[PDB]
Formats: sequence, C-alpha cells, structure tokens
Amino acid sequence: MVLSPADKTNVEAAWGKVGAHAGEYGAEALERMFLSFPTTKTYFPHFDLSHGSAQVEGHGKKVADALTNAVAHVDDMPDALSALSDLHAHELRVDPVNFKLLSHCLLVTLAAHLPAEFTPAVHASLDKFLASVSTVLTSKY
Amino acid sequence: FTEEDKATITSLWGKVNVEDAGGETLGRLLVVYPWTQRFFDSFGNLSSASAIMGNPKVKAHGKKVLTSLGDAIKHLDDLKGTFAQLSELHCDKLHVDPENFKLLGNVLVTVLAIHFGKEFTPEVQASWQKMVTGVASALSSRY
Ligand code: HEM
Ligand code: HEM
Repeated sequence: MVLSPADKTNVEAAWGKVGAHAGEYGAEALERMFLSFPTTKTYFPHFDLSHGSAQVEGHGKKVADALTNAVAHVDDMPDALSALSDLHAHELRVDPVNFKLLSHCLLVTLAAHLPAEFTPAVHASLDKFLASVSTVLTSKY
Repeated sequence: FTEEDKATITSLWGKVNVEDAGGETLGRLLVVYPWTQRFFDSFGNLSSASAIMGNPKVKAHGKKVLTSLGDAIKHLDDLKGTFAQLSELHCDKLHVDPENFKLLGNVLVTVLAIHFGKEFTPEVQASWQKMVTGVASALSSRY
C-alpha cells in the first residue's frame, strides 16, 4: 500500500515502542502463524518448530530486525529490501498468501502486548506498512 | 472444530463484553479497510478514525454482528446452516465482496488480543482462526 506521512510517523512511533522486544515479538508471531496456519510450516522443513525452539527464536529476531530496517527506510523500501526480495521471491517462491498470514500474526502479537499503543489509526498504518513490505518481498524487480 | 476448539471458543466468549468488542471490531474494520465505509453511509460521518470509533450507529451495529457470532457458537458444527440467510442478505441485497468477511474476522481476532493480552495465547488464537475461517466460509456459501 502507499503510505501517507501520517502512516510513516505512526509506524515509526509504534515500532519504536516495540523497541528491545522486537525479537521477542517476531518469534511469537512466527509461533502464532505456525499453529494457526499449519501450511506455512512447509517452508521450514529443516526447523524445529516446537514451542521455545532455538531456531524459531533466532528466526524471529531476524524477521524483527528486518522490519526495524524497513521502518528506517520507509521512503525507499524496494531498494532497502532488494536482497530480502531476492530470497523470498526468487529463491523460496513464497506464495503471497503467507505474507498476509504472518502480517496478521504480527498485528495480533502487537495487540496482545501493546494494547494502549495499538490504536485503530496505528493498526491501520501498521497494516499498510506490512502490506507494503509484503509487496516488495513478493516482487521480482 | 476439535472438541478443544469448541471449549476454547465457548470459554473465551463467556468473558467477552459483546457491546465493547462489537463496536471496537466494526470500528476497526472501517478504519483499517476504509472501502468498507461505503456499505455504512447511512451511519453518518465516517471521514476520520476518531469519527468512526465514536459513532453510535457503528457501535450499535457492531454489537449486532458480534451477537450473531455469539449465537452461532451454540451451533459450531452447523455454521453453514446458521448463516445461510445472512449469506443471502450480504450477497444479494448488500453486495459485500466475500473477501471482506475474512477481514472482519481478522479484526475480531486482533480485538480479542487487545482485550485478553497474554491470555490470548497462540493456542487460543488457533481455535479462533478456525472460528473466523468457518464464519467467513458460511457467509460466503450462498455466493
Ligand atoms: C514481513 C515479512 C517477512 C520478513 C521481514 C522476513 C524476513 C526474513 C529474513 C530477515 C530472513 C533471513 C534472510 C537471510 O538470512 O538472508 C528470512 C528468511 C526466511 N523466510 Fe522470511 N520474512 C518474512 C516473511 C516470510 C514468510 C511469510 C515466509 C513463509 C511462510 C518466510 C519464509 C522464510 C524462510 C523459509 C526463510 C529461510 C529460513 C532459514 O533457512 O533459516 N518469510 N526472512
Ligand atoms: C463475521 C462477519 C459478519 C457477520 C456475522 C455479519 C452479521 C450481520 C448482521 C447480523 C446483520 C443484521 C441483519 C438484520 O438486521 O437482519 C448485518 C447487516 C449488515 N451487514 Fe454484516 N456481518 C458480517 C460481515 C459484514 C461485512 C464484512 C460487511 C461490509 C464490509 C457487512 C455489511 C453489512 C451491512 C451494510 C448491513 C446492513 C446494515 C444496516 O444498514 O442496517 N457485514 N450483518
């Protein structure tokens, strides 16, 4: 989605409040996705996907760190995310539905931990932001 | 639905404030997915997030939507039959594209996460995703 100036500032403030918990929330979002949408597990056949798995916690930190980088580059996400799109679109060929599933589970995780920060307006801006990340990661450009 | 799913859905719903969650769910639908405002023009001014969330008609309708979902929890093995008439209404009279039923369900799940916090565990969410998937499929059935 195309982000407004208000969307960008909303995302920066919300993700800033995530702060040091970013890695923790990324792993929780992954666990939520694997349990609610078990077809997503077929992309991780080499992972231990049980609860508390070291691989899932390490991967949640990677995803969260990538989102933090995307927030810093919210005005030039295609360039900033080119290597990541190369992995997800060219190598892994992730079906775009899966980005909607992870994005939903990220929002649920933020709602469960930061209810006061997760206002309707911020919810709307984060949804647009994650859809824009998802579009880049599913494009070959 | 597993028996575990049915117990989790029934248990959690008994703790939901339906009026609060209903208004918050419909309001968030309209804020987050703004084209859905077109279906509710009779509700008045939906031109900003705070105008939507404080609109008394949005809150009243949201209560009716969640009350319909709460009534369906007594019929979890026959959601198709329970929602057949409402499926016709949303298709033939309201012309709601069925993708929007999935969106409403996902907003409801986020609102439950807001309300229940850590208690809305990954396992509890998975039962509720089955719920909103089944509701959306039942409302789409007559399309
Ligand atoms: C917001 C969306 C996403 C972000 C920011 C993201 C981020 C990342 C990052 C940073 C990596 C590691 C890249 C590297 O080490 O070079 C990665 C790898 C990977 N991603 Fe994603 N990802 C997203 C969505 C998804 C989805 C939806 C799936 C599939 C359901 C997926 C499947 C994978 C897999 C299988 C790997 C390789 C993991 C491994 O072998 O260790 N990603 N992702
Ligand atoms: C879980 C999904 C949904 C449920 C359970 C649900 C349920 C209901 C119910 C119970 C009514 C009242 C019908 C009556 O008065 O006889 C209604 C009406 C209506 N619904 Fe839905 N609905 C859902 C999704 C949606 C969505 C996604 C939209 C549009 C984006 C929508 C648009 C409408 C409209 C416009 C009305 C008429 C409101 C009025 O002017 O009074 N519904 N729905």
